Amino acid sequence: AEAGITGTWYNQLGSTFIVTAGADGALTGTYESAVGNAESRYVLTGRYDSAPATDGSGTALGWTVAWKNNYRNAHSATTWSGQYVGGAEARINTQWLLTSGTTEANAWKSTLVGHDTFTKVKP
Amino acid sequence: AEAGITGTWYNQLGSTFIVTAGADGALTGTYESAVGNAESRYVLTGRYDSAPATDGSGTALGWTVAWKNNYRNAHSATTWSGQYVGGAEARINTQWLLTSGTTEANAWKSTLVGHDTFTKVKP
Amino acid sequence: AEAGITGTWYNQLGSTFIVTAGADGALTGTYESAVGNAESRYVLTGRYDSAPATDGSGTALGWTVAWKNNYRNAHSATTWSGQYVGGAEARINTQWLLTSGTTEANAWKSTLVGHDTFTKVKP
Amino acid sequence: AEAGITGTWYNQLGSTFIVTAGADGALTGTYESAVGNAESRYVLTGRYDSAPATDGSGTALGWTVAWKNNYRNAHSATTWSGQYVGGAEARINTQWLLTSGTTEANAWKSTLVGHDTFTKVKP
Ligand SMILES: O=C1N[C@H]2NC(=O)N[C@H]2N1
Ligand SMILES: O=C1N[C@H]2NC(=O)N[C@H]2N1
Ligand SMILES: O=C1N[C@H]2NC(=O)N[C@H]2N1
Ligand SMILES: O=C1N[C@H]2NC(=O)N[C@H]2N1
Repeated sequence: AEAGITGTWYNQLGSTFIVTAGADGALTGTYESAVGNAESRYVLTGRYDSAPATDGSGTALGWTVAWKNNYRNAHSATTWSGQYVGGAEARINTQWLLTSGTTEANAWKSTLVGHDTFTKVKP
Repeated sequence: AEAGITGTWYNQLGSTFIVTAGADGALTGTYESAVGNAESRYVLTGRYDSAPATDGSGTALGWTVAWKNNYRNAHSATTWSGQYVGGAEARINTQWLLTSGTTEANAWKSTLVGHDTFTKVKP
Repeated sequence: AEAGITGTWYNQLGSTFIVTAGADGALTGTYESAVGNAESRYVLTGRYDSAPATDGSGTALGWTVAWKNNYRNAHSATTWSGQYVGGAEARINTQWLLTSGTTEANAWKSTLVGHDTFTKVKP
Repeated sequence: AEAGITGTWYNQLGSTFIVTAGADGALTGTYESAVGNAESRYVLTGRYDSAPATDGSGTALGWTVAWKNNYRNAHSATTWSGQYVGGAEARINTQWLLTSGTTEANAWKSTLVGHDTFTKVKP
C-alpha cells in the first residue's frame, strides 16, 4: 500500500495522475484528463485505509478532483472510489461519480457514473 | 459557496461532518458516521469547484473519508460527490460510493452506492 | 409483496407508474415521467424476488423502461433497482441508471445515476 | 440492434445470458451467473430503444434478473443498464445495480454497483 501507491498511474482513456500517499492515509497529487471539459493538470486530494492484510485484499482509497484550474472551469467535480492491488501487475480499480453544478430543476440529471482502471504502465 | 460551505452539516442517518472550504477549492474537516463500521471522527479531505453562477446552480464538490482512526479500521473508504445549494435552506445533495478492500475474487461486490442529503439543521 | 406491489405509485419528481406483479416474479406496466425527454406512457417490464421474510425486510425488485413510444424516441433506457416495503406507509426505494446511446468516444459519459422513492399517495 | 442483440453473450466473470430482442423493444431470456448466490438459470426481462442511428451510436437497453429460481432464493435483484454496439466485435457495455432486501436499518447498504462487458465470444 502507501509506498506502492505513490507514483504515476495511467487509465484506459489516456488520463494520468501522479500521487503521493503519506504515512497517515493522505493522498495528494495532480490529475490530467484525456477527455472531458478538462485541460492541463488539476489538483487531487484523497485518503487511503492502510493499515490494510493477511489475505491478499486490496487497499481501499478514494480521491476528488474539482475541474477548475487556470485554463478551465468546468463547474464539476469527480470522486473515484476503489482499491489498490500491488504486485507485478499492480492496479487501482475504481468506479467514479462526476457531478456538475445544476439548477434545482436539473439536479436529477446532475451525476454521471463510470469506472476506470489504472496501471503503472500506460495502459 | 466556500463561506457558505464552511460549518457543520447533518444528514438523514444522523452523521455529522464539519468542514472548512479554503479559498482555493480545498475542503478539510472531520466526519462522524452514525452507522456502519465507524466510531468517532475520521479525517476528510476534498475539493469544490467555485468559482461556481448567474443562474442559481449549485457548487460541485466531493470528499473522501478512509474509515480508519485510533478506534476502528474498517478497511474501506467512501467518496461523496454532489453539489451545495445555499440560501435559507441550504443543503448538500450527494451520491456516494463505499468501497471495501477485497480479495480479487470478491472485487465484483466491493462497492456500495447510496445517497445522502446534508442540512445545517439536524436534519 | 406481489399483491402489495400491484397498483399505482408516484415519486418525488411527479412521475407515475402502474404495475402488476404476477405470481411468478414478473412485473409489467407503464411509466409516465414528469421530467426528461419523455412524453406520455412507456412500457415497463421487470422482476421481483418474493418469495421475500421473518424479519420485516423489503422485497428486492427492478424494472426497465426504454424511452421510446409513438410520440418520442429519446434513444435511452433507465433501470431502477430497489426494494418494496409494505405497511401503512408502503414505499419502493430505488437507485436508477439512465444510459443514452452514444458514439464510442462518448461512451464514458453515457450513464446517469440517481435515486427515486415511490409512494402510493402522491407524493 | 434487435437482430444483432438476439443470441448468447458472455461477460468477464464467466456469466452467460441468452436473449431474444422482439420487434417492439422487448428483451426476454435467461441468465446464468458464474458468481454470487446464484445457481442455474434465472429469468430475465428488459427493453431496448431502437429505433436507435446515422452516427454509429450504440443502442440503449436494460434488463432485470430477480435471483430466485427452483434451486436458490438470494432475496435480491440486479438491473443492468448500458448499450449494444454491433459489428465485427460487437459488445454490450453495462453498469449494474444489485439490491438485496434488508431491514429498514440496513437499507443504506442494500445496493452494490459494478460494471460488466458482454461479448459473443467467451470472453
Ligand atoms: O480519466 C477520466 N476518467 C473520467 N471521469 C471523469 O470524471 N472524467 C473522465 N476522465
Ligand atoms: O453518513 C453516512 N453515510 C453512509 N455512507 C457511508 O459510507 N457510510 C454511511 N454513513
Ligand atoms: O421519474 C423519473 N425518474 C428519473 N430517471 C429517469 O430515467 N428519468 C427521470 N424520471
Ligand atoms: O454476471 C454477473 N454480474 C454480476 N452482477 C450481479 O448481480 N451478479 C454478478 N454476476
